[PDB]
Amino acid sequence: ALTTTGTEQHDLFSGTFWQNPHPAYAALRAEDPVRKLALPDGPVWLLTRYADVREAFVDPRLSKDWRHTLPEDQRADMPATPTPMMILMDPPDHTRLRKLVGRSFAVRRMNELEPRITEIADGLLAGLPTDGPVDLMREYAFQIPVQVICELLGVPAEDRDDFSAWSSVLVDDSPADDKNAAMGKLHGYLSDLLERKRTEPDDALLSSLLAVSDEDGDRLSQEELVAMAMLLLIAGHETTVNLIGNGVLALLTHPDQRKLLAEDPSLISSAVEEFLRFDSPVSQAPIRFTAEDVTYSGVTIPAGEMVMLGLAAANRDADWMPEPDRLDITRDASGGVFFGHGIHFCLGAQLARLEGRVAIGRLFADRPELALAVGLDELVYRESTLVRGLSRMPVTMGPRSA
Ligand code: HEM
Ligand SMILES: C=C1CC[C@H](O)C/C1=C/C=C1\CCC[C@]2(C)[C@@H]([C@H](C)CCCC(C)C)CC[C@@H]12
Repeated sequence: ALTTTGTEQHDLFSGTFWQNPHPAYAALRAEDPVRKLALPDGPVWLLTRYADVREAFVDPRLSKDWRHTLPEDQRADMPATPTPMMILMDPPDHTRLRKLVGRSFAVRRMNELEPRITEIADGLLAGLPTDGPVDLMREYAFQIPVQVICELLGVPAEDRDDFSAWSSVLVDDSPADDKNAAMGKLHGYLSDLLERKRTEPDDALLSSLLAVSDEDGDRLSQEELVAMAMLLLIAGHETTVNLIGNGVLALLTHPDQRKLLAEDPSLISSAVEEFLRFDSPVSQAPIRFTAEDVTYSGVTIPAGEMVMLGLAAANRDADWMPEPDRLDITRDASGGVFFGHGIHFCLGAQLARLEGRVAIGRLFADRPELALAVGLDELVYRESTLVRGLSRMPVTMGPRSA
């Protein structure tokens, strides 16, 4: 034929990356799939190809134990975790903690929460202004997961605002000092709340887990109790919020797919799968450590290195998804790493899908003329190597439905 070559170098975790990371991710899969990142907190490797990410998630040589950084002999002297969360642990501890809490997020248990969710969603849709510009993140995307997780756990939703500040400090790329403060406040708050729970119990998870703790220290230590609370609280809001944000923006930017869902509202399940694929809310999985030398797409990652798996990146891999940049809500897809894979698979996957489906299906039913109240390039993203997430979303809700 006849051709010319275009080069284009994209910012990785600075500048434009926060605005739109996908072109950066797309260059990575094709030319640099296993990439050492000189972050100012030392090297952290990034895997961007689907196959590779998938295999890594079940590769037993890839531990959640930070002591793999330190030489063999120093592993005894040090704690297994910064905080005894199951997401930061390998089996057998992980197994024990996940088994405790498993039943409480069972598929069908979450399914019967759906009417409650739908109520909460409608409650805000009944209460939002018809003409003004509203922030959809803080007034809608935030609320639904926060409120739901709080009612589930037994947290006074009076404190929504309080802990969510500390929560977004831990999730965003904050100074190491800033995060310590937040964890201390979270830990401190949750310790106090659990104490107040010894005096007066409810039906919710914390009450239940508290009893298991007190009655069988080997099943759940006090520290594991608090840390388990920190995790469900945090994974409570800071993930679904961005499924709802990203999922909404996707429809606003793709009038054709918006159209499809308006004519067949039952496409909502299929759509939520596509949103999670198309703009994955958890962009990179939390850090994994090499327990020993590994090799992916022909690149060795030494023993004792940190490793992020590129979730947002991998779900746009052509090798897995035909035409991966097309937003197609009609897809009947399987696999997809947005929720993880293997023994650490998202505990709230079903809950999250329900929140997504209701939050978005209801919003687009109740408000046909919903529109961005700003330019696409005016929207601001949180700087986080863990969530792809909007800070705010100015929109006009427009009139309601007849
Ligand atoms: C759309 C929103 C959500 C996304 C994108 C998401 C993503 C994930 C991913 C990718 C993992 C595995 C991390 C890894 O292997 O490194 C995960 C684990 C987990 N998630 Fe979800 N999640 C979402 C909603 C939730 C909700 C609503 C809960 C409710 C409690 C939740 C609780 C958990 C817990 C406890 C773990 C650790 C599981 C374990 O290690 O056994 N997440 N989340
Ligand atoms: C991990 C390491 C590895 C060890 C580093 O020294 C510090 C570090 C921070 C990460 C954290 C700490 C707090 C809890 C966090 C923020 C997790 C968070 C509570 C989970 C929410 C996302 C998940 C649901 C996918 C994800 C990353 C976790």
